[PDB]
Amino acid sequence: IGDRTRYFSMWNQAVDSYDPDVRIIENHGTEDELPNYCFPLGGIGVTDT
Amino acid sequence: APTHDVTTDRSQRLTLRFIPVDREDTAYSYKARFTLAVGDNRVLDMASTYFDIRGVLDRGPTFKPYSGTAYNALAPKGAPNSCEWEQTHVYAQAPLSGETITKSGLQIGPVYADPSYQPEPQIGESQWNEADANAAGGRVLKKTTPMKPCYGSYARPTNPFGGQSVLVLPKVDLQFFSNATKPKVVLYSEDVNMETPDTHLSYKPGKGDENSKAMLGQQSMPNRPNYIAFRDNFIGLMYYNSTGNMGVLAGQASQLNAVVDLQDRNTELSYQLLLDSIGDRTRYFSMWNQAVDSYDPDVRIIENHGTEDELPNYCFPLGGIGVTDTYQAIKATTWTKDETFATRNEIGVGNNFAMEINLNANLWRNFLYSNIALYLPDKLKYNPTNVEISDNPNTYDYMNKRVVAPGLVDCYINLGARWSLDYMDNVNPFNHHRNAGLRYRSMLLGNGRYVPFHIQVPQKFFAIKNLLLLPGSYTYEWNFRKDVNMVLQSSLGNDLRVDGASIKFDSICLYATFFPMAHNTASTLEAMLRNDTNDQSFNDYLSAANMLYPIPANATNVPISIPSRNWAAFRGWAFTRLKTKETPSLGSGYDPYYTYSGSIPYLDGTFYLNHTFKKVAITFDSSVSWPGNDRLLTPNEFEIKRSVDGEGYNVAQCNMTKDWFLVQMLANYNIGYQGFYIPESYKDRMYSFFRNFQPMSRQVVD
Amino acid sequence: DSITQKKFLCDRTLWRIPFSSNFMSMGALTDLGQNLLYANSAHALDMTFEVDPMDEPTLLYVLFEVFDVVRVHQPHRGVIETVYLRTPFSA
Amino acid sequence: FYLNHTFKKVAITFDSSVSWPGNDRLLTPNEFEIKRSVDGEGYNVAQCNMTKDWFLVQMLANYNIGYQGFYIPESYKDRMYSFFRNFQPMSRQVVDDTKYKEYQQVGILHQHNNSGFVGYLAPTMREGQAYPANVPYPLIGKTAVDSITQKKFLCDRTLWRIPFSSNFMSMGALTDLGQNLLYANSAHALDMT
Amino acid sequence: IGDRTRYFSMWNQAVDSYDPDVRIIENHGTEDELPNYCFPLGGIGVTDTYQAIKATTWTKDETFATRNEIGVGNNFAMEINLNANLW
Amino acid sequence: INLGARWSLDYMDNVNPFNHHRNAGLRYRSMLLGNGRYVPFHIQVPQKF
Amino acid sequence: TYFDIRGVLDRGPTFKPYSGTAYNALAPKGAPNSCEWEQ
Repeated sequence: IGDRTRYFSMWNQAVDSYDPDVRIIENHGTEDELPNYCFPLGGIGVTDT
Repeated sequence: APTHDVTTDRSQRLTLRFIPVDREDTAYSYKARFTLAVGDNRVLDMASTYFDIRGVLDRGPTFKPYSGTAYNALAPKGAPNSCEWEQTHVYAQAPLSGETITKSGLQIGPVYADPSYQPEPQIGESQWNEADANAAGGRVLKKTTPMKPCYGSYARPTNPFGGQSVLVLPKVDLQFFSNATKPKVVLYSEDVNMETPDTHLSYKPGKGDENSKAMLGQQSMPNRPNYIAFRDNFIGLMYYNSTGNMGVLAGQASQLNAVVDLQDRNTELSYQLLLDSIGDRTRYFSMWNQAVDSYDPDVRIIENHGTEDELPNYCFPLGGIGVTDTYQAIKATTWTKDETFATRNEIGVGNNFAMEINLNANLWRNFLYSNIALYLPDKLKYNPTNVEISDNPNTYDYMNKRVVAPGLVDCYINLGARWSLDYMDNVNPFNHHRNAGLRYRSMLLGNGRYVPFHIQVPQKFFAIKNLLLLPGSYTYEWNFRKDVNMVLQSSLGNDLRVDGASIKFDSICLYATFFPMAHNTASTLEAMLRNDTNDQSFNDYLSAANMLYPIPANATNVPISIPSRNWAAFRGWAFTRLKTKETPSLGSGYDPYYTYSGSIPYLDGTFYLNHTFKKVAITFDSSVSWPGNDRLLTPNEFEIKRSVDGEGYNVAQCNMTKDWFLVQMLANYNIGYQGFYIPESYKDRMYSFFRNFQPMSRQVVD
Repeated sequence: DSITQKKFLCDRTLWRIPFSSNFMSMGALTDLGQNLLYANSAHALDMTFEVDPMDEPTLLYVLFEVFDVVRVHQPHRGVIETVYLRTPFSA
Repeated sequence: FYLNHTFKKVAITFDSSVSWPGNDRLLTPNEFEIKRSVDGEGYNVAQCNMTKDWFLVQMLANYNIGYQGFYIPESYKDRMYSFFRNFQPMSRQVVDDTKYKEYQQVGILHQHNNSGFVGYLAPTMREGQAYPANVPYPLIGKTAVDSITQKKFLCDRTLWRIPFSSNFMSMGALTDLGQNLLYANSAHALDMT
Repeated sequence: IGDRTRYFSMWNQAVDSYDPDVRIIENHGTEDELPNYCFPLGGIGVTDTYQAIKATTWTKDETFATRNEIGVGNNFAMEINLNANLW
Repeated sequence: INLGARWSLDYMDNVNPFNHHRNAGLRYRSMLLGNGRYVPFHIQVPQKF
Repeated sequence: TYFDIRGVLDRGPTFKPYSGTAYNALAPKGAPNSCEWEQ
């Protein structure tokens, strides 16, 4: 008689559910085409006089 | 529930299975013939029949159901594996700390390392603060094994312990090193069956694949994803609207074929639109491979609101400090060394050692490159250096190796605007790895190139798809395609005939389910239905004569002439534009010049060139302008969009005209003469005007 | 100094021009489709489309909306007779 | 509920002899076969190991869909604990370890991928050295290994249903078979397997 | 009389709203169970020069270069908590 | 902050939540004009009385 | 019916339709450019 996706605190009405992407893994990999780096706070690092 | 005249109490199967009476597999088509028997006191709703097919499919080597690599994905893209080369030089790592080293190798614990699998590359020291090892060990690749970047590197194991050495059998030779010239390091060198199945080089020092010091800097890059699967609603599998390959439905007694088709009709598109009119096409149903082609809206139209990088992000030393120095404790004006403390104490002064990275800017940039940059028109790309690349641009190798500059679609692109790149408006948005329908349909088959399949295919022809067939025997025959570019779909759209895809149909049956209707009731229904007065009748949903007119490159004016004819009952016109490369020639059983496998708008409804129309003029008897009567603001023709030269007559904050907006709202929802408002969502379906109308604006330097 | 550009996108739909005196849907068999002017005599039709140029061959896909019907008759066991009618633009 | 995929079949008998529903209704008349092993792909549907019989029965029992085509039921009738909403067919390929000659069975202890960059057998500090990965076997590309296909389905939070209706359809709370004199004027024993 | 979640440019019809996760914070933490690291572009970092030697009495191996870069122990690494930072 | 709780900061309850960069309507309406400060505009305004 | 209006708008210098910067966003926030100075 209703939509159980909506919650109502009065009756502690909040249906048990699970993340569908956890129950059934869909592994399409990662979009890691580009390299990612971290750099020296000064922007250069090793320098000489 | 009613207790009489509904169901039969006699023995009767609910589902019947028919074996082909005749099969005829040819060069590019499969022909199956069945004798569809409808017994006495029974009725059959053709909607409950379908062709059950089993066969084998090889998606080919260009099939890649994922982004990234499955091998050492975490390795820096330019980092090499421990290797050697002639100039014999070495560049390696010895992560396993040992007790001592003798001619017998590294002393693991008097047990030495078994050279076939020990030391194991994935085992090193357990803490960040380890004491320099007096003796270490590790593996290394012989100069006879081609150098490849760790990232993407793979070598099948040759022994149950993970060893990858090439069998002869395991040939592992020990090499000792030092700075008493006692050995301090030992490397178990070996050759391995080196592979890089899902990656290609993004940078190669020079020509020729000879191992060298320079080759240590090669950079690897993951290959482009390429989902390959059957089409939405099994489009293409069955011949429709093709005279030389017409289907057959005839009474074994009437002989006449009840199926009469025309190359002029479009049964696949008709089904696509029928389906969306009676249901919610966002839901998937594996049985019919029902998973509509779609695209990520944030990819089609870029909304660049920047990144929330207000806070700096850093990575730190595993010890938390980094550079430290030794100090001695002292006690008090005169200070003396404190003997209660060690003499050498590590203490770091100032803040710790740190590197900095902008996580959100990187994440955003990676999104732009992978989803838009790589999909830019080929004219914006260039050939790689020191890397072979195919001659065929319809090839995966070509599309995978052509390099694109990230700067073309960098994170500062049209900042603050909701705008689709002009270069992308005319690019089929459904041939993309983020097309959910195609991805689902691809994963429905599996994650491998070799797939034995079993599918159920529906009958889409309007004349018989909902027909209630009465008792009698009929010949039911239909033709199926074998052309991979038609039966299969790839997100990249490469030529699957050239790129090794193939399919074979092993068996095909026909299933039919009969409501177990009470026999006295079935008999009565039959008698009534055999009356011409109670003849059944249907209409094709799309209900239209389909015509394709060529538009040569760079042409702008397209006139069409329809010879004098009768127009009684004419309902109207509907239209779009298609790419010739994405429109097979159905005027034959096989199109030799068809070298594309992406979505086929003509058949599936993935239209995307509607913005390229400027205007349309309609005339009857070369004089009478329709609709005329001074109805429109520009009475002699339908103006779809006007250039900045005529902003006045435009609407909704875009270049579309008031006339056109009005006509489309009326035509689709009867909205217009009493105000403009968003139509009820039940009437504003997936292929409707409003739902898809996307006005945009942006500013550029004058 | 800047310049403004406006455009729109409208994927997966078909441009429509109904043969209705007021462009509204008031029935499958349109009012103009019933006009004696288009019944008692034939006419020629000319259409001219102006489109943005594309540096590659393309196709203008025009859908002439009509009635594509069939009436099925099953007078005796094992017999199916069909009458097809498509108008205008009859087979 | 989350164990509905673990059922293979169900046989129903009245008075230790009369098989229900019998009458040669199902493709495998003597029992309700929920799923069949690769040995009987023929009678399976929707690209998974579920049988045509079972799919038909559940569609009829839940939505009266089946005798005039298969299609997605109206969402108002396909609720949270309904069959279709929860039906999840799946497939995957794995190396054929009896047809692929080069096959080697390597346990987790000796598997290495991202060695030198990840912890060993645990979520701890990285260790080891960079090296060609030895897993997983590639199922794509030119060197794709021989593979075997596995099909299955998941169907959580629902209940398998077998309505006591002559045609499995819902034609009223008080079913037609529930009103049959055969089940009214005399008692019967029931056996289920 | 309508669904105000849909936009219509003609009347600038796009209701003012806010991210519910901003108005009411739901802090369930971060899934940072695994450590995240960044590594040297070469994959090793600090290495030292070594000479090859051949066998109780070891002599320098002339078939190998005199200076060979080999790193002992695990590679050089920095650590970062990606999910805590993102949050 | 308030780990494990679903709670709005007390300091924020009386702060207009719609004056924010994550207000979708305002962001859309802003991008409808463009991404620049200088904008020639053309609009249609309805009668509400 | 409706009023069709055309005009010009200057959102001003405080208008910023985005988060972050459009310039060298990837540079450490404290890293300088190659520069020189007197001392």
